[PDB]
Amino acid sequence: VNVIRVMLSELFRINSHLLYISTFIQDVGAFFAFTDRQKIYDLVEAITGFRMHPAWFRIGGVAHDLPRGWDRLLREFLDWMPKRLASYEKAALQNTILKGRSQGVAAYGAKEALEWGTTGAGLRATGIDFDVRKARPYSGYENFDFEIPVGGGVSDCYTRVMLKVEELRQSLRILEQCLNNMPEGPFKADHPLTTPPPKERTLQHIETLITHFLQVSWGPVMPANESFQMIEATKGINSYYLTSDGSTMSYRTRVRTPSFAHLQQIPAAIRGSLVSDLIVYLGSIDFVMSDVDR
Amino acid sequence: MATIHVDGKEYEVNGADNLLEACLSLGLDIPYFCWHPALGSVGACRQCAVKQYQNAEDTRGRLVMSCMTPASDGTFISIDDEEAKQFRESVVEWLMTNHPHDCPVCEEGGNCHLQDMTVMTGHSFRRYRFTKRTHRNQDLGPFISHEMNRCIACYRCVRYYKDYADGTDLGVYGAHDNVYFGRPEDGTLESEFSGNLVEICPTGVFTDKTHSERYNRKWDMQFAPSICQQCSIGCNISPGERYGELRRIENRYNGTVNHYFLCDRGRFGYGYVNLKDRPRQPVQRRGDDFITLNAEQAMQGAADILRQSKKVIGIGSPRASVESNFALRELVGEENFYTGIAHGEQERLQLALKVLREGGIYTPALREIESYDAVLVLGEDVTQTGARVALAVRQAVKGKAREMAAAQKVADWQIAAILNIGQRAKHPLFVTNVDDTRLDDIAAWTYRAPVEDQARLGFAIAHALDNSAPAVDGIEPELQSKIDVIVQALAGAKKPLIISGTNAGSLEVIQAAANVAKALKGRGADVGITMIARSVNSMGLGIMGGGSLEEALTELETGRADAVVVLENDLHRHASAIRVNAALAKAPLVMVVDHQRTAIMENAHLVLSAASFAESDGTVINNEGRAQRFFQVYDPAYYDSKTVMLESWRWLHSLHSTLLSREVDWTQLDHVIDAVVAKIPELAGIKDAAPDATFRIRGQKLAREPHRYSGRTAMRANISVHEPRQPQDIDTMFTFSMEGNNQPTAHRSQVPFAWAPGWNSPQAWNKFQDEVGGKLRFGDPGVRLFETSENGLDYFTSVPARFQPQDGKWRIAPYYHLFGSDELSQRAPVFQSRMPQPYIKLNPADAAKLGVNAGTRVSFSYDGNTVTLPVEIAEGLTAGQVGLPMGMSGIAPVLAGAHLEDLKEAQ
Amino acid sequence: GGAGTDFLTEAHLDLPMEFESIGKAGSRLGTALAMAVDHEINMVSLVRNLEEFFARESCGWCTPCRDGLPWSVKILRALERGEGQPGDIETLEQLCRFLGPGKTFCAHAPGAVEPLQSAIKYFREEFEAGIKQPFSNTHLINGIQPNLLK
Amino acid sequence: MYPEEPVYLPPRYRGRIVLTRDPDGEERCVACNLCAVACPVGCISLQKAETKDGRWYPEFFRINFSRCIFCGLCEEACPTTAIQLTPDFEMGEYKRQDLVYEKEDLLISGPGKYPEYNFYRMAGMAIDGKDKGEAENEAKPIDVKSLLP
Ligand code: SF4
Ligand code: SF4
Ligand code: SF4
Ligand code: SF4
Ligand code: SF4
Ligand code: SF4
Ligand code: FES
Ligand SMILES: [Ca+2]
Ligand SMILES: [Cl-]
Repeated sequence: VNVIRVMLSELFRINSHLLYISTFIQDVGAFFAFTDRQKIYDLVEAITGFRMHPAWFRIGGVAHDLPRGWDRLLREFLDWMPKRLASYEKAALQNTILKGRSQGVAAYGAKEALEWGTTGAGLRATGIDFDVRKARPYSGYENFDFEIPVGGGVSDCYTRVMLKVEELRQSLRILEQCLNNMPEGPFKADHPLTTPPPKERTLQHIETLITHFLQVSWGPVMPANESFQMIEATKGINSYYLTSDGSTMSYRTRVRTPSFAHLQQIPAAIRGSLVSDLIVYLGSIDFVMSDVDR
Repeated sequence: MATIHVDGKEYEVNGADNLLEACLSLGLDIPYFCWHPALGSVGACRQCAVKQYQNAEDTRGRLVMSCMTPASDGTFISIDDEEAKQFRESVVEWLMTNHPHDCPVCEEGGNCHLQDMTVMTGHSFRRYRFTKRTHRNQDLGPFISHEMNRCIACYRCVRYYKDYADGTDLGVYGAHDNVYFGRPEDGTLESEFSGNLVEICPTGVFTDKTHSERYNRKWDMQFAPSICQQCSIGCNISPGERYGELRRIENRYNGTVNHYFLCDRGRFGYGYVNLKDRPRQPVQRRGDDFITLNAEQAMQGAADILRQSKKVIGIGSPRASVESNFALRELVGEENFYTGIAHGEQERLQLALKVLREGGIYTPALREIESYDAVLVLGEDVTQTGARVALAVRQAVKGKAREMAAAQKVADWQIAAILNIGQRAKHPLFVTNVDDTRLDDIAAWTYRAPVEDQARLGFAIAHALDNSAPAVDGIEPELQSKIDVIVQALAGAKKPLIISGTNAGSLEVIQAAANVAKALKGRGADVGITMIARSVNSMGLGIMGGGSLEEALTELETGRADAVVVLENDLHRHASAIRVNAALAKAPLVMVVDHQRTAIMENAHLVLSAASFAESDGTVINNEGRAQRFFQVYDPAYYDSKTVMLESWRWLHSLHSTLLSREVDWTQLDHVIDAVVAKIPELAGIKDAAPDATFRIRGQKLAREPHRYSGRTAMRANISVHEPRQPQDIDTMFTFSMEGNNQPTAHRSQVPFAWAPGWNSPQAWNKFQDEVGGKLRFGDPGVRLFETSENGLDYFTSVPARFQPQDGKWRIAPYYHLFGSDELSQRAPVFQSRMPQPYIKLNPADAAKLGVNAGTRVSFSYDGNTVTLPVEIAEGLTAGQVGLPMGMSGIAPVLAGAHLEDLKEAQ
Repeated sequence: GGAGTDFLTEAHLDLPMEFESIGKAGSRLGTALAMAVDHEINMVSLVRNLEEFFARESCGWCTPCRDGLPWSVKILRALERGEGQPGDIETLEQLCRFLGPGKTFCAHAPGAVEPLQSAIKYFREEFEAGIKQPFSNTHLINGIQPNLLK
Repeated sequence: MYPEEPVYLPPRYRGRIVLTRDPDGEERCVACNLCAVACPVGCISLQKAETKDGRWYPEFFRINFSRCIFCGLCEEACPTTAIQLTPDFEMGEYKRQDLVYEKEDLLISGPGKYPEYNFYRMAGMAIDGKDKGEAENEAKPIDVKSLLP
């Protein structure tokens, strides 16, 4: 489950970065995401049955097991991106228009990143090496060999985009280890509170049928406690502060999203610049208003 | 009382309790099945296992059963001990070995204690690979369904049906793992309290067939705290609705009234609410043309005729609420308001009230009845009129065993021991009726005699207990000997209980009971008096008062009254149909406000579509004088927008406003309640019966729907894909939604339904009570309107003369049926089979004299009408008396005490 | 001394027939009417017979004895038919501990597991020969990939 | 391209929801209301009904596809493999009221993605065809009046 949940996450991490890098380059400079993004969606669709909103992960595992043939699709994608990525960086590296319009725009250092809660490429561009996947390992990420792209002290529009390109290469590396080291065993935990329980047993065993009935009806009863898990998302550190009062529904679901903080730093980072600079900055910040407003 | 140590934490508990009861009452969760807060502890399923240590230094304790272990001081137990957890999971696994895979198709799914415990024990993996035992099911009648495959052998049904309800048709058969729980043969369960099995059984072996027809899961039910309307006991119920139809009636725990048990009439007699012939919109009769009007049009037009009416009289009903009856009284004037009851019935009801309100003797609550040590029932067939009181009398009779066991220092929860120590020993019980009663099995003596002779016995017992009491003449030496046994039993009792009522049809039987109770009070005894009425708000109408139906008819007959507004009353159950129909035909305007299609509606000029208890909110007063409020369960116009079924008080209040201001006023319930408390000081407690509509829990309204209610965006999609607006409630503190509060710790007393995380079964009431089996944590709902008076009434000196058979005349003796005597319950379709076939009962000798045998149809004339009925032979019935099923359509309850004339073989 | 007593070996034949001596040996004196088992008798089939009796003589009051003993009989019958699956002996041992004194309502089951626990203690090899098949309580539902527990 | 060139949808594609039938041709639905409660939008409404034999079935089954998010929580919740999301994406309509499908627009004539599963062969509740003791891993009823000890 750890490796499956990492694999799906890195597929979507690439998908989001591709779109972000493509859009920035299209507007600021002069990298077709559609084609590469479709290949990812095809694997995700084969595994989840859906594209943008998989809703596959479950409390204790993933809704189903990997579909037979997933390895073939993944290998094909891991043999197509290598070259496509080479084209993505070359552009940014040699697009003088991009470099000229992006370098030294909306620049901020470590102090500004820390005071405004900036996380992700922005924080790393300031030179602070803080990636939750390495700082606070989760989902068995500690079992993967990858490097965190870090900047040199200045978080400008160009440095932010360049780190996102270097992240794609590291994500492809994790996806290769997932493909060659996919463990054999359960896709759902063997815990009384795994929801829903393995369907094959639910369809043939009364004890598992009873557990399923209640978990899909009144809901899974979570004992009273407070939990918190922060993860390195596609746009920065995203966390879920959950509070249970011992019921089948949350008493409080706090979702800390990186985009909300990145939009509050804009006034301090763009003051004194021109509107043209603001539009480039807005692009360099990988952000979606759904993450900001929730 | 005692200090226990559970999992290290220290707790103060009652040493007289068992660890299960104690820990459950502390909020600690221990799985269980065989134990029930009312059936005691037996130690069968072995599920409540807890590790017990001898001291604080013991590290190797023993697995004991919390239900069979005293909560003694210095007790060290652990529920989270690994061995205890493993054993508790193993017990569930053993029960799952032979358990059917029928969750999706069983009616306990989502309300099953077994499902709740499987999950609580954390057993989700099956290791058993062998075959599962199967059992063939049986027919148990029209109310309960059988599915023995889903059994776990906890023995709860047999312990409740036979050791608590004293039934004789349920039993345990077979041995080892082939134990079977059911009837000795296929047939209808005969216990009037058989329905409680559906909530007692922790699985789905016993289910409710009345619901199975239109079954829905508990999470999809809209529930509201309501009071049962089938008799005068006033049991708290939780009616549930889905798709605009009352689906099921469940028990609402009232630690002061019905606690955990209802009776079959209230649990399965609600189908009348789902009848499709019920009025739904206001309709006006123009000659032979019927016009459906709207609320506004109906009010304006009616007020126009009423404004030009010489005298508008109003007839109320014991079925209607206090607010509804009061609204009619204000609309027509107290001088023109008449209780739709016969003169005699009103006299008896008022006499019963005077005894309870001015007799100086305490009237016990339903649960308090189980604590008296001697009971005398004078003329009241409780089992068929106030069934829940009969169940309470049964528990009271079982007190001797409990007293005997306490002398041997046996714990109160050890039922098995108490029963063995007791044997056939019981507290004295004496019942009087015109014939056999269902309480004859536990009664020391049953006096079968005419109502007059039954009363003479009461006056006699009173004279023997106090010579100052009026003496009776003509008591034969044989009876005197029997009277002495009753006198010594009541005299020897420390807490005697006298029970009478208005169902006997005699004022003397109520006066006799008052004399006996006064006699025992004079001898310094904790005497109790209980009076059984006939309907949900009989006592409420009695307190309000008014003219009789006969007087109301006379007004219409002299022509002095031109308009009659009848409220929820058929009038044919209280007066002759010929007289009522003729009187209603001489009235220029006849308006009927009822929620059921009655006969008088046929010739009514206007019929207002009133709401039933399910679609209305109001206050009813029980036999003990407790004012209890019922709340609307669902909005009748949610699915069908055309429906205009409004509460009777709202209809009448708006009409009164349109009559005085030509403007409609649909007021809130609280305003009407405030009017009643101001105008009638006697009905003042009704204000404290329940909080107002402004009551909130931390800002939240109380909720009616469970938090997992489904279909919100699809239930009405057929009518319109556009979801309707949540029906709004301005009358109560309940929301017609899930956006409210139903916490087990909410500082309230009105609980719509019982649900707690991990407890989806009726066992969830345990989390809403101060102590399991006790009272609601923040008090039980309901207020007694009157307290025991400082002074009592003088002895009644009117002893009747002995009954004498008269050639030609045949005294009508009152036979009541739990299934058939009530008006609304008889309308329910599922009751048709349970209801008795029409009959007349005759003394064997009288039948021989009339040369008729069992089955012979006999013709007789009452109100100038020849009726034919099959003859049944009743040996207990005295000669000169005929038996008729009171309340059964045709036989009006008023016939009690009347006389038949030309009784002869038909054809 | 009885079908409900724990089996002892030839080494225990030199022990006096007293309540304390047999108890320390690991059994109970019982009725003092002993029974001798020869080498030509299979312990699994013998205990299966004992359990079939103890299981059907149950009155059905408490779950441990009513639903636990019948399980053991099925496992023992499978073992004697060579259809035993891994985990059978462990279930038998768990039953012996969870059907012991204090757990059941009376001592019918506590004494019913006495012969079973002893036979597994001194003659486990006989119970092991029974397990010859792989464990499986689930069939393969087409369309649903199974959770492969390792 | 579309619509001339059809689109390959994977077998697990979460699209138009259909009600399926058992290998015996009977509807696999038992009207337990698990899919409905498990539904996060509340776009499923059904009512239980029973055949004279005792077989549970949906008297009516309504799915508002105007609110449906095609998440598959309902298909994951069936204990009977009746409700299934099929690989179909073309459900555009002119009036929203026509996005409210009934059993006539949901019950197909086959088993769907699950080819051979009958809950009624696992249940212990007797129906026409399966009597007490005729289900899987189920022993035949033993009468309490049997003479065998
Ligand atoms: S009794 Fe409870 S556990 Fe058994 S099939 Fe019915 S709902 Fe499921
Ligand atoms: S029928 Fe119900 S109450 Fe009776 S033994 Fe079975 S599970 Fe217990
Ligand atoms: S005793 Fe009376 S109030 Fe109680 S449930 Fe029966 S009919 Fe209803
Ligand atoms: S151990 Fe005793 S009480 Fe329990 S089932 Fe066996 S014989 Fe009955
Ligand atoms: S579709 Fe499945 S989950 Fe929904 S009611 Fe039918 S059987 Fe139950
Ligand atoms: S796919 Fe999701 S939204 Fe649609 S009916 Fe099923 S559970 Fe509800
Ligand atoms: S609840 Fe205690 S033994 Fe069953
Ligand atoms: Ca209302
Ligand atoms: Cl007499």
